Amino acid sequence: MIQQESRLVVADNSGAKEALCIRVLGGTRRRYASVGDIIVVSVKSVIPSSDIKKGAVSKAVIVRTKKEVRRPDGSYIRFDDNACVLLNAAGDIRGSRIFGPVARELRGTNMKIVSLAPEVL
Amino acid sequence: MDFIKIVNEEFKSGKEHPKFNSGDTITVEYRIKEGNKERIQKYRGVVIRISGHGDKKRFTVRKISDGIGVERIFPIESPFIENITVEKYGKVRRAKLYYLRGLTGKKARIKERR
Amino acid sequence: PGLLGKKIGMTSVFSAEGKNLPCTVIEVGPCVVTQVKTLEKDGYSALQLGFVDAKEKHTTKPLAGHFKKANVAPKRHLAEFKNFEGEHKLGDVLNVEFFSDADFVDVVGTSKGKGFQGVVKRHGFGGVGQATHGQHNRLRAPGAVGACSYPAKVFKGTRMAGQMGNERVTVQNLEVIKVMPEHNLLLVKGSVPGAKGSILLIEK
Amino acid sequence: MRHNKKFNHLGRKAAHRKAMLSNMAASLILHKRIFTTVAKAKALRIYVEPLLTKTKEDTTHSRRIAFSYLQNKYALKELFGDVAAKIADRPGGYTRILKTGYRLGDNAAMCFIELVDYNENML
Amino acid sequence: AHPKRRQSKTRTAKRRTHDKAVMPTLAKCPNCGAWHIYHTVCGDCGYYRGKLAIEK
RNA sequence: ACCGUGAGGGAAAGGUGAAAAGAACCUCGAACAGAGGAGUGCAAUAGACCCUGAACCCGUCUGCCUACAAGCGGUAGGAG
RNA sequence: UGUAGGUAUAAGUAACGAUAAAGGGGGCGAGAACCCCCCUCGCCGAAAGACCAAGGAUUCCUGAUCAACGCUAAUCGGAUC
RNA sequence: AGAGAUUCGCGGUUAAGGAACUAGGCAAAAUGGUCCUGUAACUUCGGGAGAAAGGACGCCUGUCAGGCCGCAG
RNA sequence: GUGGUUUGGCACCUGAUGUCGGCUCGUCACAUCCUGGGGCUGGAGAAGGUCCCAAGGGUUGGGCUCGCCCAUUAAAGUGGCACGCGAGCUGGGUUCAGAACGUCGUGAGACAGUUCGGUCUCUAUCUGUUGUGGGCGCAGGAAAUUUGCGAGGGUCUGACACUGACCGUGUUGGACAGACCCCUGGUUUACCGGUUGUACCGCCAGGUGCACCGCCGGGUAUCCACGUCUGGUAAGGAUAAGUGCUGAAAGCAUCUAAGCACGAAGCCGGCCUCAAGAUAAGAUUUCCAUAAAGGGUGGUUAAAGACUAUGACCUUGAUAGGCUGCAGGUGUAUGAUUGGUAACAAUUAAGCCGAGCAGUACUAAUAGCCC
Ligand SMILES: [K+]
Ligand SMILES: [K+]
Ligand SMILES: [K+]
Ligand SMILES: [K+]
Ligand SMILES: [K+]
Ligand SMILES: [K+]
Ligand SMILES: [K+]
Ligand SMILES: [K+]
Ligand SMILES: [K+]
Ligand SMILES: [K+]
Ligand SMILES: [K+]
Ligand SMILES: [K+]
Ligand SMILES: [Mg+2]
Ligand SMILES: [Mg+2]
Ligand SMILES: [Mg+2]
Ligand SMILES: [Mg+2]
Ligand SMILES: [Mg+2]
Ligand SMILES: [Mg+2]
Ligand SMILES: [Mg+2]
Ligand SMILES: [Mg+2]
Ligand SMILES: [Mg+2]
Ligand SMILES: [Mg+2]
Ligand SMILES: [Mg+2]
Ligand SMILES: [Mg+2]
Ligand SMILES: [Mg+2]
Ligand SMILES: [Mg+2]
Ligand SMILES: [Mg+2]
Ligand SMILES: [Mg+2]
Ligand SMILES: [Mg+2]
Ligand SMILES: [Mg+2]
Ligand SMILES: [Mg+2]
Ligand SMILES: [Mg+2]
Ligand SMILES: [Mg+2]
Ligand SMILES: [Mg+2]
Ligand SMILES: [Mg+2]
Ligand SMILES: [Mg+2]
Ligand SMILES: [Mg+2]
Ligand SMILES: [Mg+2]
Ligand SMILES: [Mg+2]
Ligand SMILES: [Mg+2]
Ligand SMILES: [Mg+2]
Ligand SMILES: [Mg+2]
Ligand SMILES: [Mg+2]
Ligand code: NA
Ligand SMILES: [Zn+2]
Repeated sequence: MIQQESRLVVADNSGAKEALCIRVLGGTRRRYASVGDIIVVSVKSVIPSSDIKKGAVSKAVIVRTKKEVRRPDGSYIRFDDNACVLLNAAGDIRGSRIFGPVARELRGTNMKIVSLAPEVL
Repeated sequence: MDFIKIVNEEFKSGKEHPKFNSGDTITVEYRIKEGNKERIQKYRGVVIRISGHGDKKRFTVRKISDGIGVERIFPIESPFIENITVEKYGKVRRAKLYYLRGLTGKKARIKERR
Repeated sequence: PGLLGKKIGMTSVFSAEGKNLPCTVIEVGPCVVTQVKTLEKDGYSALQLGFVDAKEKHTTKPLAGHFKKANVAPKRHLAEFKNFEGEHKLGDVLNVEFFSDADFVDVVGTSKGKGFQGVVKRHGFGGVGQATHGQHNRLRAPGAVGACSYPAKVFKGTRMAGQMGNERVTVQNLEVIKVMPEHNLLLVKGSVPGAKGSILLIEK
Repeated sequence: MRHNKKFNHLGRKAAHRKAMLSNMAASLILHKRIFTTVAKAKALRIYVEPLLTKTKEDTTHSRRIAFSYLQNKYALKELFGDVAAKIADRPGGYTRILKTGYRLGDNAAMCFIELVDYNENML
Repeated sequence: AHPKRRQSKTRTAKRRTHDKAVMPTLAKCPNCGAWHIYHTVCGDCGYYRGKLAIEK
């Protein structure tokens, strides 16, 4: 459950470390974003000598969330942090690596390229 | 008569499983659908909570992958559970181990029973 | 058309393709035809049905005579239904096999009663101001109820505090999961209004 | 709402209510019949009969568990002696409540609660 | 907050229409022969439902 | 009297009966609390707050009207 | 927006003045939630315990009384004699 | 004395988020004890300073070491 | 020419008609922001421009204080209602007493100015509105099941795929609303456990009181949303703007005057709830006076409830409690063996609770009195 002014961990190898959620996309008065949802973010901190600069506005897709998520098979999954991966203008990954696990929900949302992660759960 | 009990018996699903408690370390084999070829995935971790009534119970298993804690809630009656194995028995002093979230490394260990 | 029924409770089942479903169990039970109404005598066509067997200790003499005319044992709950696809005589039995071919049903019941409730719970009013920042005593207050001296009145239909719940509610298009004629049981997907033990009308 | 909430608060805080119920239980055990308001007696009937059921197992454990409710040595002695001897072989329903009238000062509905085995005219 | 007019005697009496004193529920003692409150111990003789309850 | 530290300010309140002859005694009631009698007296609905005993205001009884009806409440018609 | 006295209306309504708390058994009595005795419970305890002074002026003790006073009743009282 | 509607007074807990509230972090939350380390710019050389920032804390046994219990000393 | 929403003119109402913006709650209009239907185009398609018909429903969150900016959305419309709404809120702004700067004045002081600080009273009588009862009537007395004169609600919309498109197609979300607690998540001063200080039960053990429920960890039923199901949809009929057929007046023409086809989220319906005090008081079945024909008062109570009202049961009774078993909460009590020098650990196996379910007359539910 991510909303405006939430803070997320950036889970790729682009220089961004943390992001602040500006907007949840996909409708008037849409409050919460879950795994697989597209959001607009602002970059809050970067590692030294990074491609993207601190303060840039980008798009991202949520890959980990602390609030538990229900699957149609009656099971649930939750993580210890809220983490997202940055996207360029076209909608491709800005980076080359993914750190930590990724929800299995990312498969149907045209993020099979994200699904090349250390573990899909 | 017991209509709810009759309904539960009529729709009973899943398989028998070995006894386990909170604090035990288990491995669950879960059937997943990777496009078309159905696969089996292994999830190993510590049971931190069991709740529910009878055969409609749910149990929560916690593991740590890449320094990120993951929790999964499974129904006991789930037809997607192929097998449950109890790797080790843990000794604890409470029903729900919610204190394990704020722990890592050797501070999150659980003493084995025997 | 339809029958009477009693809500038992809720459970969860797994469908054939491994989907967890929340189910409501309804004891539909045998309903007997207590009266037949006609266009030529009443002004419309309907079947009156009685549901739960009653002893003579709890049946008034007018009701007892009404049942004796139809040659049935006294019942506790009666209700009318319309548009039956067939002919049904006085004093005959209908069971939950009536719903065997049905895919979706409508359930009519009486919701649980909340008593007197304020505008926040009854109507989702936002509340006046914040919990702090100068709040005195209007945290759960309605606010303004009118527009000064030009109407100089409160309009009819203004949303206010009052009794909430304990009223007739319909839920439509509940999918039927299973029919058990050996136990007079009907399984539907979802929730029906009312508490356990309340009487329902199940429409095909 | 109070749907399926099954004890009377009796216009008191929790500690005061528990202390009053314990005192009333001790008074009923010592003097086999006491006079009180109807609502208090109906609460006491809920409170005190599981305490009398504990005397069907004369053990140190049951004595200590009963003392946890009572905290009264004389009440405990009388209860595990003569009261227990009298209420052996009765499967519950050890008490009886009979209404009597109203008080002058507040028009409170009055009654008395007694142990059924110490009244002789009521068989 | 304030009455614009004083109320007339008629208006006051119309409101007081529903002020009444409740009649007690009295039963007769078939044996003793006196009045007592129904579902209550008859205080004259101490009997209740044919059995002695309060011993004088 | 009361009010004010003080200088000071500053009320309300008359009438049994000619004569106390001011009601022994009885009944209800825990009690004169009060009343109903008896007795005194021209009179007690003169009984102690007592001559006379108005209005506003408050009751009971009797007669007529009144639960499909809408504004200064009356006025002029008019059945029962 | 006149003065004194009496009586209304709002109305059997607001309120009965710290959320430290009460329960039972006996006594007296025409009458008891509240008065007296006993048991249990709770509150204060650098006080809400014990003293000096200012100020008050019989409120102190006992017997009768429950009209008025006591924000209820009272057989009780710092109330009346 | 009952009863345990709305609403108000005084309090308690709260998933995910964490000032997005608001004129304003108002109110609340948080910090907080003893001992040991270690403390910047600036300065009127006294200060700033308890700056900041870290660590230990229960019970048992033995001349600080070993052991034991709990989510938490 | 229209309007009265800007700046004005007039001075007719006012022993107080008492305040800008924001919040809350709305309601109305259309001069239409989006969605729906059309005429024209200097309209090839694709989007655009302009005009007509149309007001049903919708019409975001922030950094700043009319307007600018950031990110979205189908869209982020314009106005009226004492510039809607302070006996509903706030008090940032504004009329007050303190103080300071600039400017003006000899001075007291003043200002198209600026700046820091600065009490928002009232127990709802009538009417209005939301709920809920008593009486009588219909009706000689009743128990039920109903028809619907009418009233209210509901009506939103995106993306994608197949055939730079017409049309047709399906697969799915966002928001909003209703119900519900199997699931997830909250509460849970019922309940269970750990632990600090202190007091008491000679001592100890075991408890208990108090310290915010002392603190801490859990937590069933109930109540809930952050959860789960369900819904909005088409157009049945008459139509608006427009498109046509046959056709005189006016031998030609003409969508029209007699006629006939279509054609909108708009109107009346379908759907949901209320509804015969609808005094036009409707209909159908059955029973009719006294015991339990119908009730009242009463009792045991409830998933019903402010009081009422309503539901179940009242002894040939499972209504509530207790009792006996379970589902379940908590987590291994007291003691005894067993090891340790101890703090402690293992077995015996737990104990306590059980608002839920099942069984059982032990307790309480007296047909007494009144229509
Ligand atoms: K008006
Ligand atoms: K209980
Ligand atoms: K005279
Ligand atoms: K004279
Ligand atoms: K007079
Ligand atoms: K007249
Ligand atoms: K005046
Ligand atoms: K005395
Ligand atoms: K205004
Ligand atoms: K309608
Ligand atoms: K539940
Ligand atoms: K619960
Ligand atoms: Mg209710
Ligand atoms: Mg709020
Ligand atoms: Mg204030
Ligand atoms: Mg307040
Ligand atoms: Mg209370
Ligand atoms: Mg306490
Ligand atoms: Mg009244
Ligand atoms: Mg007297
Ligand atoms: Mg005279
Ligand atoms: Mg006179
Ligand atoms: Mg009429
Ligand atoms: Mg009439
Ligand atoms: Mg005046
Ligand atoms: Mg009033
Ligand atoms: Mg006052
Ligand atoms: Mg009051
Ligand atoms: Mg002196
Ligand atoms: Mg004295
Ligand atoms: Mg008095
Ligand atoms: Mg004295
Ligand atoms: Mg929270
Ligand atoms: Mg949290
Ligand atoms: Mg802000
Ligand atoms: Mg804001
Ligand atoms: Mg502060
Ligand atoms: Mg003039
Ligand atoms: Mg005036
Ligand atoms: Mg106003
Ligand atoms: Mg000044
Ligand atoms: Mg200040
Ligand atoms: Mg849960
Ligand atoms: Na139970
Ligand atoms: Zn008798």
